[PDB]
Amino acid sequence: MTMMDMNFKYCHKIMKKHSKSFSYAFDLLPEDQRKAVWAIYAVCRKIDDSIDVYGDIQFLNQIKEDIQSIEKYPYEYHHFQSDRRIMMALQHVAQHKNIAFQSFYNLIDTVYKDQHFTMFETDAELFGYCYGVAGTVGEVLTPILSDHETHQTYDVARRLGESLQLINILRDVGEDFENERIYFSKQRLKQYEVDIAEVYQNGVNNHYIDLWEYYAAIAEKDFRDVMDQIKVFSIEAQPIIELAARIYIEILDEVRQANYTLHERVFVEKRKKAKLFHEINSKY
Ligand SMILES: O[C@]1(c2ccc(-c3ccccc3)cc2)CN2CCC1CC2
Repeated sequence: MTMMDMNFKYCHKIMKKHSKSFSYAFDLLPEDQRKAVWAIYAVCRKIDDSIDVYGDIQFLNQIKEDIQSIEKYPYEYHHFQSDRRIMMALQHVAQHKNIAFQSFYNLIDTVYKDQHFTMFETDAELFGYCYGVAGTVGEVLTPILSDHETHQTYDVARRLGESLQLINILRDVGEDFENERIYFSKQRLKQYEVDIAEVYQNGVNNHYIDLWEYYAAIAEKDFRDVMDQIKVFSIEAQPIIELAARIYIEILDEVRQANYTLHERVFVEKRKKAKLFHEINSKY
């Protein structure tokens, strides 16, 4: 292994550790593309996990400064302040591909603001959060997953990212509540007569299920609109993106099967991921 191979292998480790779903699908990309995905994904994870290193913004600021150095001087040698392996890999990618730097900065800004989290008043605020933490990730991946990007390409990738974040929220209601976070909006909770603390204590009820299903219907519609526009992506990436999206959306059925439990994290087992691969592979 070369030094740079070592950097990418580490990025792969971070991706596979965090998400078996996205690693299962994106590891099927041609080598140069999967490596680029690993690096971008790893940067986004490090940003997501940054505050708890010390308990403050120090590491996040270092990551931002590193990315800024890459943007301004992609062909110069940098003494990176954050995680050198990840930044070396990102810089390698940036030397070869268009990186939407402002999308990283939007992600970083969203993570900083999350320090001062208060519940979202409206769904518009929740969806703004989904953009910041996940639509941004779609935007940064866009040039890796398409041959000739247009506004449409970014729009579809951004929509997919946001759909996936809403699925993540729908899987994690219980664990998020334990961590003093509720992502359903105050308006929708009031409309549906749902109190998450009360449901965590007492179990689901029809009010909670109707609320959960309200958001699930949004994620599902967005998913279908993405599939309908899958041809924005490169021929090689199309079945891979369909696989990633389908593996993730299968989580919704897993929640339903587990009676919407707030007390464990449901999952799509590897064998079911493979079943989805076969169903897609046969279609392509
Ligand atoms: O990191 C996320 C992600 C967001 C977006 C894409 C994407 C993949 C391909 C095309 C467009 C978007 C992948 C992963 C954001 N969030 C929910 C799911 C995972 C984990 C936390």
